[PDB]
Amino acid sequence: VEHPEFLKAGKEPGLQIWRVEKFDLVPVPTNLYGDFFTGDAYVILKTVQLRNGNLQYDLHYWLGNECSQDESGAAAIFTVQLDDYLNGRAVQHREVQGFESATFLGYFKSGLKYKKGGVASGF
Amino acid sequence: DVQALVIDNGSGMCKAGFAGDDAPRAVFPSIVGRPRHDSYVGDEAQSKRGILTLKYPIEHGIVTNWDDMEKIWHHTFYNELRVAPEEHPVLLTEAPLNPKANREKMTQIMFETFNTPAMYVAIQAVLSLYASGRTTGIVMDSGDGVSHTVPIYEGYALPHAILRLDLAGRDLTDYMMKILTERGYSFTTTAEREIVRDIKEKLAYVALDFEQEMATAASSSALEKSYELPDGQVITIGNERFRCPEALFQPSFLGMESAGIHETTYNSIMKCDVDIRKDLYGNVVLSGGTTMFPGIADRMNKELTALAPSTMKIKIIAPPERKYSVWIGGSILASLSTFQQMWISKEEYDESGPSIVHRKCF
Ligand SMILES: Nc1ncnc2c1ncn2[C@@H]1O[C@H](COP(=O)(O)OP(=O)(O)OP(=O)(O)O)[C@@H](O)[C@H]1O
Ligand SMILES: [Ca+2]
Repeated sequence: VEHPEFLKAGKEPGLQIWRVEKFDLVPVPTNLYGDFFTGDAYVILKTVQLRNGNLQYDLHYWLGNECSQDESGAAAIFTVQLDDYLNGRAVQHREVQGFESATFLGYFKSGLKYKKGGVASGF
Repeated sequence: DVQALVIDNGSGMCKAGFAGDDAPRAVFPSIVGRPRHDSYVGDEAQSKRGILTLKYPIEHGIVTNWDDMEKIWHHTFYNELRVAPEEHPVLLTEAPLNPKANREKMTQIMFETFNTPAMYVAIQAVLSLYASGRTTGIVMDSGDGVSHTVPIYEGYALPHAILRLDLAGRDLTDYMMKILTERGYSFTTTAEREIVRDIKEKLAYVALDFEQEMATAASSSALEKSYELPDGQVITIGNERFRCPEALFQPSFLGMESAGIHETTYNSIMKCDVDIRKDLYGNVVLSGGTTMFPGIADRMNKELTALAPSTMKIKIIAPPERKYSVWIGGSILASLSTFQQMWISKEEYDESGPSIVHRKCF
């Protein structure tokens, strides 16, 4: 299911972050990477370059403490879709606010920050 | 822009609605009624049972009568949802391991009979997992006639590890009827069975320790509750409150040789790659009407904790809205901006026929 943002996903080594906004996957402005609204859900793709030339992928869907069911449900589904689009090469990780993995937390050089708020539910 | 519909075909209750809504607009009995001596569907058929013979076209989540199923779908579109089906993409749910032939038939009916512009079939348990915000976990889906244990990894169910307990809500309602007799109470007619159902849904609970709970009910009247029948009479329920749902864990109560739901879950987990079992134990999602008993999550936690190594972190997820988890999950999926790609279109159906369902819907 090729979505415009999927066409951009995992092209080069690096980090990509999208926020779930009303049943759609919206990119987060690169200057806001690391600043997570606790009322939202996000999808993070971490592309790492492999010797052979191909890339390694890790898909993390981050769930804010107050995100609505539609947002967390969509983040999970978009994560399955992105993985499928990337030929099933991504390892998927569920990241809950306050309980993120060392790996995920490590993607943010100056440490990630939480901020109250977010976009309204899509229901 | 197009509005998709979502229909979850339960064996006892059908849930229908519009993608984007947080709850189904219509919930009604999956019954088709015909003159005992045209037809009716849902609540009306149930009401007119005095003059109609009722039929349930869905058994254990599997459709057994396609003419009746069509009647139910026709009714759902025109009467319950008040839509013209040829104007809406339709997402339908199916039981895990739905026979290949049935998937094609459901597909054929939607396109040929109802002329849906697009359609999609999703496994019930997978929709529930999605609704819980997870791509990996094991779902324990218990509704009317069966309880399924469905291990899912990274968005996809593991067919080889899917198991089932042929015991669910209707069996527990049946059991309550029976054990209530030993107390003296007699419930045998339909309206009476509805009372027993209400008693099960309002006063039953799963005890954390059954033997200790029975001892408590026997040596005290502390666990007793009073129920008021619609005919003024006030009856008294004792250990039947927990003995009823205890059947899920002890199927022998219903003379079944099968293992309780905690063991079925464990067994399904043990059939999966050892590398992913940790993720299943840590994400046991309960869904379905029969998982609504108070205390069931604590009991599932205790039983699973007892079967798995003490190192294993057991987590039971039992959302308050779990009766509609499957439907909510479908509403979300159908609402995604990427859903328009996933569905089977008329064009595709016309070109490939019913079998296209095996290539477009896992
Ligand atoms: N609070 C409750 N406590 C216990 N059981 C309940 C409660 N609410 C509903 N139920 C039971 O759940 C069952 C119906 O569940 P559900 O709607 O999930 O099934 P279904 O869709 O018709 O079945 P299936 O998924 O097997 O096809 C009935 O036996 C009903 O009595
Ligand atoms: Ca939000």
